[PDB]
Amino acid sequence: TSQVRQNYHQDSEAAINRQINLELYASYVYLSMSYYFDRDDVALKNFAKYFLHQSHEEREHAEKLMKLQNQRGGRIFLQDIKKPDCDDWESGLNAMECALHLEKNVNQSLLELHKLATDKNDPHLCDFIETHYLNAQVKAIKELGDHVTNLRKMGAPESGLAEYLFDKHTLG
Amino acid sequence: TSQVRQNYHQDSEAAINRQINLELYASYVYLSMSYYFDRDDVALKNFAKYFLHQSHEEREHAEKLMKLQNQRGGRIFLQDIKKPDCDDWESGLNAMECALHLEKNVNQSLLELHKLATDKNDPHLCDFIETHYLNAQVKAIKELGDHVTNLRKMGAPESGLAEYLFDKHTLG
Amino acid sequence: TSQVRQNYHQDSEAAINRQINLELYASYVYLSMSYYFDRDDVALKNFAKYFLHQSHEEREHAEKLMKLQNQRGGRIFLQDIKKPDCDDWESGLNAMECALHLEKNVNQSLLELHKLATDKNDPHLCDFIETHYLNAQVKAIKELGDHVTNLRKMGAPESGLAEYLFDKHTLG
Amino acid sequence: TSQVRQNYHQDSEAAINRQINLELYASYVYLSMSYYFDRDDVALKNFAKYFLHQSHEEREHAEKLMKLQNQRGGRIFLQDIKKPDCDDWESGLNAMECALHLEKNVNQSLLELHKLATDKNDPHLCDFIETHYLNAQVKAIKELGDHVTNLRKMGAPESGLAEYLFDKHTLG
Ligand SMILES: [Mg+2]
Ligand SMILES: [Mg+2]
Ligand SMILES: [Mg+2]
Ligand SMILES: [Mg+2]
Ligand SMILES: [Mg+2]
Ligand SMILES: [Mg+2]
Ligand SMILES: [Mg+2]
Ligand SMILES: [Mg+2]
Ligand SMILES: [Mg+2]
Ligand SMILES: [Mg+2]
Ligand SMILES: [Mg+2]
Ligand SMILES: [Mg+2]
Ligand SMILES: [Mg+2]
Ligand SMILES: [Mg+2]
Ligand SMILES: [Mg+2]
Ligand SMILES: [Mg+2]
Ligand SMILES: [Mg+2]
Ligand SMILES: [Mg+2]
Ligand SMILES: [Mg+2]
Ligand SMILES: [Mg+2]
Ligand SMILES: [Mg+2]
Ligand SMILES: [Mg+2]
Ligand SMILES: [Mg+2]
Ligand SMILES: [Mg+2]
Ligand SMILES: [Mg+2]
Ligand SMILES: [Mg+2]
Ligand SMILES: [Mg+2]
Ligand SMILES: [Mg+2]
Ligand SMILES: [Mg+2]
Repeated sequence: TSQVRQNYHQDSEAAINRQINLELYASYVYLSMSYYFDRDDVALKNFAKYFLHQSHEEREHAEKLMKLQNQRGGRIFLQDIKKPDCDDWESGLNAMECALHLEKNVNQSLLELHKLATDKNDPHLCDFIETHYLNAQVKAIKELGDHVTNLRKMGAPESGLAEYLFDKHTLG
Repeated sequence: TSQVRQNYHQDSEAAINRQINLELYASYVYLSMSYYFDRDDVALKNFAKYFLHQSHEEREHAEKLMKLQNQRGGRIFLQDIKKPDCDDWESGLNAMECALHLEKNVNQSLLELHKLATDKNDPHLCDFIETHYLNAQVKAIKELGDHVTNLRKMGAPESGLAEYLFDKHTLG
Repeated sequence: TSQVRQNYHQDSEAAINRQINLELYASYVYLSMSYYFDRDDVALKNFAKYFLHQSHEEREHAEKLMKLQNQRGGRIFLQDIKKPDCDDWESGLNAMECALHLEKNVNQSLLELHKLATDKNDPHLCDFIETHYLNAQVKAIKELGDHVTNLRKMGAPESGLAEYLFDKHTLG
Repeated sequence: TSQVRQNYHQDSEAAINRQINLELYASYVYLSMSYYFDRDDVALKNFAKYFLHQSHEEREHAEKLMKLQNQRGGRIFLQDIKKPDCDDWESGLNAMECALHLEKNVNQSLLELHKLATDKNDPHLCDFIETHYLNAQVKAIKELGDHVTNLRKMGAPESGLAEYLFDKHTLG
């Protein structure tokens, strides 16, 4: 048993490992989305940049959880990072909707993680989740919601013009 | 025979002269396209600027091949530069599609040139083509492909609005 | 078929997708190694920093291959990123030896990729591999070899002092 | 009763006074450790500096709790600050191990304090503990764990060389 470990339940340790995998998975989804918009037959460079940045952010979220695992004296256990559900993301709007769904899924995982930390009376872990993750998710979800709304109102995905102009004005 | 010449096949020499002509021809095509968009009844100033820059770049590509010819001890032999196939380029989209076709043609000529250089075991010439031309063509072809895609998705050439907005957002 | 595609064999396309997966896998291995040295019972902070940087570099290598795939008009197809072979990397020396083995494996994959590109007479792809990958691998392999040598000569892995001092002088 | 007091249980008030004493006690332990390494027959100047800084930090932690007591309308009640358990700390490693034990003890007191604040439904006090103390303890405990690990691996306390080099490379 680790010399630093204190008030850190084995269940929380495992949950943090699961969250690490989910963060890496989200990174992979955004990476895939990014390069979809880099295709010569899609060619929306700011969608590509937007999702690539989101991908790098998710890798940062994973790293911070790996740091936390070690901080508390838990042991990191990695699993395969699953390929994203889709190869062809269809359109700017569809990618945004998939991103919204991903972020809400990640948020639900974090809320379950927080419930466990609360159940195990781990206020350090509760504070960690709240501080670094919960509002970050709420902000990300609000942003994607805003984006989906604008694309829909502008006439996407039918209007190729709409996705083009959104790429320039919102993501540019 | 030139005091500098070494491992430079007469076939490669002739192929380099042919490539020089093709580069000058591409310069001429882009020059013609440029001023088409400068017409008062077309009036897309950023299309005009975009193609003029492309025209100057092609002249640079020709000059570098003339430099190479002399570097290797070959002798430059120039031919007439043919006028472009078209006087009226129709629309922004059509010009972009013609540019894409030109660049793919130039690329095929360069790949044939590379095949010959390989056949004649001329690694200096192979490296020259690879370094200065091959990725330049791949980048140019990708860019034009991206442009054609956006114009099509935006509704060109029917939508005069589409070509106008593309002129401002992508080429501006 | 892609409007930009030219001289790009389907076999090369698939090989590039396989290489993308391998680059992401290498990123994952280095990420795992990094946090191993961040454990309170290992606690070599410069080993951790060194491998984390290597991990980020591998993600850059993957992204550039995804860019290339689109540049040539191929289509990206992602697969699961396998977890690294090891959870516990044992020691600084052992991690370095595993890194050396990984880089030599990645190098062999790149040489096979180059052989295919040569077989299919794709000089753009040959140049791409040579320019961005081949010397990078040779440099990485030489560096890891140097590191393994120093750690061995210093008395690792038995000498805890040796790994400590190497962490400070070579990786610091 | 204080004009500012609101939702502040008498039990929490007393617990905060106990925590103030513990913070001052920790300050005293680190002060004693510091000057042990300043002895002419120990003479590790960076161990001395490291612990002196830790001592000043603990005094800051005590002051912030005294501030909090007044903020909430509680009344500060001070008790004797007990001398540290040891006069002679034996070695760099032993001092680090004693520091680790102290910080884990202080952490347990803070977790008990948080449990009480939770029991009394005092979210301001919960947030105060989480914000200013809980992660600070986790970080301190991780650091000391790392230090103990390195000293052990380097051969301390038998190796006088090990403590000397650690003093220079880690604490310098
Ligand atoms: Mg998992
Ligand atoms: Mg984000
Ligand atoms: Mg995340
Ligand atoms: Mg599957
Ligand atoms: Mg999806
Ligand atoms: Mg709370
Ligand atoms: Mg909080
Ligand atoms: Mg916050
Ligand atoms: Mg504007
Ligand atoms: Mg000719
Ligand atoms: Mg050009
Ligand atoms: Mg040219
Ligand atoms: Mg004629
Ligand atoms: Mg034409
Ligand atoms: Mg190059
Ligand atoms: Mg507009
Ligand atoms: Mg694969
Ligand atoms: Mg590297
Ligand atoms: Mg690599
Ligand atoms: Mg497996
Ligand atoms: Mg391995
Ligand atoms: Mg090079
Ligand atoms: Mg007391
Ligand atoms: Mg401290
Ligand atoms: Mg304290
Ligand atoms: Mg006493
Ligand atoms: Mg003690
Ligand atoms: Mg905090
Ligand atoms: Mg030194």
